[PDB]
Amino acid sequence: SYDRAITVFSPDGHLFQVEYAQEAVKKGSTAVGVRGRDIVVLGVEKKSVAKLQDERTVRKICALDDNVCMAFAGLTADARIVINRARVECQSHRLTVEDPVTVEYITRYIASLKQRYTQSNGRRPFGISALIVGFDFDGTPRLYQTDPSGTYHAWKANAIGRGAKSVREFLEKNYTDEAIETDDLTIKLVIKALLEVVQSGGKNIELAVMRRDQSLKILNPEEIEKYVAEIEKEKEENE
Amino acid sequence: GSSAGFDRHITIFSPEGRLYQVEYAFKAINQGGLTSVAVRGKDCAVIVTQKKVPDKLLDSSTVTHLFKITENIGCVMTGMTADSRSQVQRARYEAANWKYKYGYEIPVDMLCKRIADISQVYTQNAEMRPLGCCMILIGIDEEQGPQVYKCDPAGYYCGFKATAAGVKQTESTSFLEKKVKKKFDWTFEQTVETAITCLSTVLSIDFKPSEIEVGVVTVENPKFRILTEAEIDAHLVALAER
Amino acid sequence: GYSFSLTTFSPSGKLVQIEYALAAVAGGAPSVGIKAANGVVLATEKKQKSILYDERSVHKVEPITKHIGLVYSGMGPDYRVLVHRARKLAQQYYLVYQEPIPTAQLVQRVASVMQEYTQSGGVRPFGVSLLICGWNEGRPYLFQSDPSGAYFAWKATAMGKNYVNGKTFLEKRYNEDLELEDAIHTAILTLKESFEGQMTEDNIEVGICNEAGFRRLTPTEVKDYLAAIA
Amino acid sequence: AKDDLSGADIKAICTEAGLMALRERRMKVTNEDFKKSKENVLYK
Amino acid sequence: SRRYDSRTTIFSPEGRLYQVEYAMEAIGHAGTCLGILANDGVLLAAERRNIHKLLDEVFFSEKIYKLNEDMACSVAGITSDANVLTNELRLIAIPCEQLVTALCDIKQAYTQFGGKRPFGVSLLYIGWGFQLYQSDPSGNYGGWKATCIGNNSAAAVSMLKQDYKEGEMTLKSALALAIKVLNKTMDVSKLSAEKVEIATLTRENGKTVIRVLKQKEVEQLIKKHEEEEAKAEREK
Amino acid sequence: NQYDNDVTVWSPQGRIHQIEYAMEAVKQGSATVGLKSKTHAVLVALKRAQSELAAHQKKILHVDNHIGISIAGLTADARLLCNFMRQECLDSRFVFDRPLPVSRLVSLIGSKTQIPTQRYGRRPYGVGLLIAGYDDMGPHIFQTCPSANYFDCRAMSIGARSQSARTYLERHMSEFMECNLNELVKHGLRALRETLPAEQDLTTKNVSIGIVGKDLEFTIYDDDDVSPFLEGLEERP
Amino acid sequence: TGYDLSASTFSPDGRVFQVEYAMKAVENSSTAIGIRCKDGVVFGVEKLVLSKLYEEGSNKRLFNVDRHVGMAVAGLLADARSLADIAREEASNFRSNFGYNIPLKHLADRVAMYVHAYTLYSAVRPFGCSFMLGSYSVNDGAQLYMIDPSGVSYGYWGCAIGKARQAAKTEIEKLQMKEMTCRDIVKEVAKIIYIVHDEVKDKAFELELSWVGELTNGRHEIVPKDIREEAEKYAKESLK
Amino acid sequence: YDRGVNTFSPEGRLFQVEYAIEAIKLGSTAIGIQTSEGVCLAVEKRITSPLMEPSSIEKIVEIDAHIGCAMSGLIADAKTLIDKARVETQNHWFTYNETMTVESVTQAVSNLALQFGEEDADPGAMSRPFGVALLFGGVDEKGPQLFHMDPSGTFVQCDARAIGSASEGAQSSLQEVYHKSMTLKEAIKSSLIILKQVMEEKLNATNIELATVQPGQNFHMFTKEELEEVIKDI
Repeated sequence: SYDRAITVFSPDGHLFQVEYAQEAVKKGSTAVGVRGRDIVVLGVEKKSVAKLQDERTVRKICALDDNVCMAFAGLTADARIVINRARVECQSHRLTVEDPVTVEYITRYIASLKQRYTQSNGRRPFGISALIVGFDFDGTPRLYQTDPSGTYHAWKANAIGRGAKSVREFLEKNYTDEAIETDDLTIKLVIKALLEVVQSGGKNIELAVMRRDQSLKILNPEEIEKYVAEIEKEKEENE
Repeated sequence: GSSAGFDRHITIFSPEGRLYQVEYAFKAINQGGLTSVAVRGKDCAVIVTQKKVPDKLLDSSTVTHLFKITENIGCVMTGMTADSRSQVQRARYEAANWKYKYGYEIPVDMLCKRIADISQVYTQNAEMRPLGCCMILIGIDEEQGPQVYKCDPAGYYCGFKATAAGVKQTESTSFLEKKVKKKFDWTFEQTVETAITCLSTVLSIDFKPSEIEVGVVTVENPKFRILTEAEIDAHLVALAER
Repeated sequence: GYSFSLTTFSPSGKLVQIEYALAAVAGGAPSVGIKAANGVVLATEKKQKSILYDERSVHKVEPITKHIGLVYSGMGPDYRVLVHRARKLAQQYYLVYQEPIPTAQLVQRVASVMQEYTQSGGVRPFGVSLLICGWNEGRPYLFQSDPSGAYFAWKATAMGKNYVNGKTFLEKRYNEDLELEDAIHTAILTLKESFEGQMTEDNIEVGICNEAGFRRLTPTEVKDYLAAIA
Repeated sequence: AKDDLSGADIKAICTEAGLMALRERRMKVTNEDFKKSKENVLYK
Repeated sequence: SRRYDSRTTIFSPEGRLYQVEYAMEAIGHAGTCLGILANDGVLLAAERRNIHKLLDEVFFSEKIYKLNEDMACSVAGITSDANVLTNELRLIAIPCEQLVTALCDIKQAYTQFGGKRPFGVSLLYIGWGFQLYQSDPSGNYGGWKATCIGNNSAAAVSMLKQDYKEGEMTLKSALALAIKVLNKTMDVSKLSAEKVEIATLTRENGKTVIRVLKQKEVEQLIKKHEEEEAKAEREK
Repeated sequence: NQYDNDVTVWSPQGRIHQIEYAMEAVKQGSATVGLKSKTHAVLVALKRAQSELAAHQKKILHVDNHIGISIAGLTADARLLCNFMRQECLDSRFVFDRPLPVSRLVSLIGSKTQIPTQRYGRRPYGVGLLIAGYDDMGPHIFQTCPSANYFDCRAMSIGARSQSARTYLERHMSEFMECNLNELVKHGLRALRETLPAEQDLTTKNVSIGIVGKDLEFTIYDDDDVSPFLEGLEERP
Repeated sequence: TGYDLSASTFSPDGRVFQVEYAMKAVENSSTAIGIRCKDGVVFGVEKLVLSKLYEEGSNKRLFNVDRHVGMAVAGLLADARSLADIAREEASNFRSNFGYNIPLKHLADRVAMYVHAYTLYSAVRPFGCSFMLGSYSVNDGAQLYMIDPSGVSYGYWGCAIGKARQAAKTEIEKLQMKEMTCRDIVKEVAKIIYIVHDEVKDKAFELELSWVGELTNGRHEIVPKDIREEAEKYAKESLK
Repeated sequence: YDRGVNTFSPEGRLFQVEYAIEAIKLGSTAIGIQTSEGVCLAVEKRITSPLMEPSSIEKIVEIDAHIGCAMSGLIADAKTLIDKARVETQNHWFTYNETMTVESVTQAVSNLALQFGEEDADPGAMSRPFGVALLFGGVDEKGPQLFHMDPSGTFVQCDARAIGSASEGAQSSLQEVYHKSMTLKEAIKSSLIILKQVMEEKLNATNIELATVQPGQNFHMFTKEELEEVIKDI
């Protein structure tokens, strides 16, 4: 058994392996999640869309359960382990409690699993950040973010990936009660957020929405293209 | 003699395909300062090595590099004394285990082949060092007759009509090579004499019957015995008178 | 024991330790294998540094089954570890299927063992290449297992010292219609170019495989083959 | 042309594209010249 | 112990896994492996680097391995590490993506814990609908319509990006595309049938047929491609 | 250097620096004084407070009804050792139904603390112990080192500035044997006073006393209960 | 240079320096001598007192690994104690399996192999203590074996371990140990230890004496105070 | 690197332990005051974005109904320590039918510190110290009690202890404001004055956490309305 301390404290008091895992998060696709009134929107930028790539396989938005879905940023192979481990726990929680998992619970389990890899022998930290969105049993929309360190916080809106700082700065200015009055405005908010870092346009945007008492709905490219026209249309009248 | 990484500190390959750590274990055979000589005759095998007792404080009866691995198999150890005892204890265990599991006495060729196999693992795993010792077994086989086998730190092993290990291994190899070229099936007396002579001519000591240990196995008595100082004196007297 | 791999990827994408293990193979005594029409011959240079060595005590061409034989070029002690593993693997095959292990199966099983020491923790790769010869389904088989664990099916190949020149010698001297006896002649000729000194019946080891199985030629038999060379 | 495209690769595409036009005794660089330009600098 | 530990499963200061990239560099020096998906089948075109004249041809295929009755894989990289993965691929077997995900979990495990070096093998998977997958030593897999791994993979993907007509491709068109892509990728100007290894997966009679094209069949494709390329020369 | 990073690396001078570095952990700890008489063996400790709003760290710990120790070094390591010696003392009661001999208990902790000092990746117990106990053989004062070497001392002082206390203990060593319990504690308090700076003095807040005798169980004295001991001793010159 | 940081690494000259460095720990300790006389073995340890605060009997370098075997140690005392219990558990297991007292030759060979086993791997360090095991029996006779950190065990007529080992060996050689008895040798062991002690250097030593012989019925025990003080007076008188 | 986790400095310092202590200085400031009327625990949430929900930043935790903890340093690391404190408590209750003393809870958690190592360890053993400092505060037989834990496993009763980025400044402020005979309402206020002076942001009822364990009463986190009542003064 490989029993070695990968993550150790630097003399300043930093866990450098955790910081390096957070550096891999900054090299991933920009994932944007906005918590609306009755909808949760997850938006992920697509890296170098190839006409020969099956878009079904490389999907950064996956459903842990019927009411919880997450989008990641970082190492794709690292994330798929976390999603599978989270998926198994969602079914274990449902078997014991006979109640669908809460977003707080599965973001706590993923964060605890991520933290365990920053303090366990022979294991390097998970190099992904998760944007977990979903709905509780009482219909409250919840949006949570985890980092490789293991810290989870609830966000009204957040961005992870390479352009997280730019999108988050954009989100802090445009996230208002009026901007999430309707589902369509909430979906436009993520597209407006992702247009700040996506250069080409809607062809590099993957959108997944989840409504209350509904399953995760991946938005087709035609539906996304319809939205970007509206934002482009609304840009003209504001000039 | 190129190096790349820890190829000098652990048993991993050098750029030219050399295990320096295993090679360094060979130099540990010369650390003891002793030379062992084994000669195989037509019906006997003799292992002879020099014994050194630097001070009268040391019990000379305990300085022995001749070890009775089995009733019919004996060995002479050269190199690090501590590592030599570990191999002897291991060799005794394998000889006993072979008798238990298989029902007949372990052949000399198979005894070192296991010891060579045991010592090879040390040359592949980096967590342990090779034993800096060389093991020379002698024994009478049921059919092959007298046998002499050396057992190196690297797991190399071979049959020998006359071998030697220690500080003067290469000088004693030349002397034995010259004698075997004469193609004489030596009797027991000649084999002891050429074993004692080989150590004597290379070291230039003119042994007394207290500076060399002689262990013999014969076809008539396939048992390993340590020659007494009186018995060694008989050969030393016979060698001198000729 | 150490639980970390001692073989790692260089920045140029090379398993540097594996290449160094192959460098030990290139320093071993030459080994030549020829797959003729009716059998396979395995030959090697079993040359000792003095007459004091008993030539028949240790054999470089060692049988694995009644129909599979090994010859190596590289480190002597490592070959014996693979010989024991090959024999153990051949048996484990035999108890379950009650049938002699096919040649291709043993090479795959043995080459898997060689690959392990290139990935396992705290161990170095075997510094030998194995030339596996066998007879299955009425067809001769010749395989080579490099230290990395890659196995190649050869019609005729040479390993060890001066293997590059021996390989080209076989290109111009090997044909698929060759017979087993002519294979032995070609094998000894292949050894002869890399050989220094004179080749006696004791300083080379020749092993053949045919329908009757694998057997190592006695020194008396090799003498008759050697006489045809000169 | 490539996901990890740098300015040096962009410039190298152009100068090679112009060199391809120079070979055919032309001043106007065609798309075929750029196509053969990418296969020269980015690949091989 | 700590002194001799290379620390394979650690993060670089920039956030990368050096052993994973160094493994991916090994695939780049390996043989070219092609994969093109069509409407009626999928093919694996693999360059053969064991092209020595004295190499016996006993195996069904050199780089293309049958995983189960429905799937086949071709490997690029360290061949010994490929044999480990192909055996485990068979033991796991099944839907195509489920098999690829299961092995990539094994491959990702060696890049996270254990202290061992990663499996320096990239695999192209084909199976039955029809689908083509690619795996990397990092454990990251992706489905493709047309992809290449190995030597000049980027060049091969570039010509696939231009000449692969999505949706409107049959086996004959895809097989022709395989020869044409392999021609530029390989340094050989002729691309004889002995240096190329093509296997096609097609559904016949409701049963999957995984077959490796014989040398006679491949020479026809190399011939047909060369006359077609000669036909384009007639235009100029 | 290269000879100080692991406890299994011998220096060319035949020394183990990691063991020696662990020995410095005791020297960073607060001073404690252990002395014994014909019938008693008391422990005097000088507790330390990180800030004046924090309690003074406990130093004398109860191991068994007849054995008590004073710690100097890593507090968590002291707890690990004390838990081991608490269990061994409890185990001896469970089997032999007798007090575990003090000399026999220190041997167990000397062998327990030697194992980490010889295997790769382990560290010495960075804690120094002053064991006071009574058994059939009389009062005992034992000093336990991170080097796993223990000393049977008649009067010992370990910690920071403990050498001044050892000077006092050496000087008045002869009168320890026949002095009563009150005089013995004052000798220890006087010895512990030598470790203090000039402006500092022994207070109820920073003094803890543990006494074990022939008919007296091991009792630890604290701020309220140390005042009956402090008032007798005169102010130092 | 990196050739001396692990016990699993050979020097280019084929020497394990980690073992040799452990030898130096023994040569930094006080001298312990043991003499095998006609009818037993007598052990003598120069036991310096590092402070007057130590009680008489602290840091005992003379152990009883069996009811018939003693042990005089030198070097790291913690390692010396650990090797004592290994000898104690080896002797205990021998009696619990074969049913008789462990021969000293086998006890020395068994403990030395345990010592040698720590000289091969980087996961453990060589023991930094050298020790002598002495035993007497009616059948086997007086035996004296010394085991070093490398794992080398030789029988001895008179041995010295410590910093004055060379000086003490010269004094032991002047003795006719094979003819004199334990009673005559305890005085000699006291004399040799006093001769090799350095008063100007580390001083204030305690004479620790132990013996096993026919006068103790093959039982290792501390020399009684009356004989120990008698030898001490003779040893002090020999210094004039 | 070459150094292991269980390596001693030439000055006798456990390198990893000293390094883990430096991690607290990057954590948020936490102030704990022990009074005769109860224990006070305050901590700054340190919001970095208006889109972050302040309620999700839980830096004061219910160890039990009679004891709570304030954490500073690496928040992710204290979850492992908090979980056992919530397991060790309810294990004392299972075996002894009584609430575990605050000192014993801190003692149990302290044993987890230094239970880290590289070799010869269990598969579940940790590899590095817990880079967090805990301020346990609760009510037991001995009345209100405040204990401070550090990554070294060293726990001590404190009358008023400040941990975090501003430990030096707040402790000095605490010494000037703490007297043994003062009310808990004074402790709530005095801790909030010190926090407002050390916080980067402007102090309000959303970026802080207040908790109290009074005798008789249970552990009580201050709500927004309760916090605004004491914030309105200073």
